[PDB]
Amino acid sequence: DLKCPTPGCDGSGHITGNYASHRSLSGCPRA
DNA sequence: ACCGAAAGTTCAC
DNA sequence: GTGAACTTTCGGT
Repeated sequence: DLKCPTPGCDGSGHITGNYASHRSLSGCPRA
């Protein structure tokens, strides 16, 4: 999507640290 | 069984 | 090569 489906998730970050910014449920920093 | 979240390659610059 | 990006797999309900 154009942004993570998670309301509280901004998308600028990651859990493991494989991305700096994303727009999916691929390791949402703030889920 | 279904679903939210964690997870690394990939096309584009 | 680096940079922003997603569906898959796993855990949870």
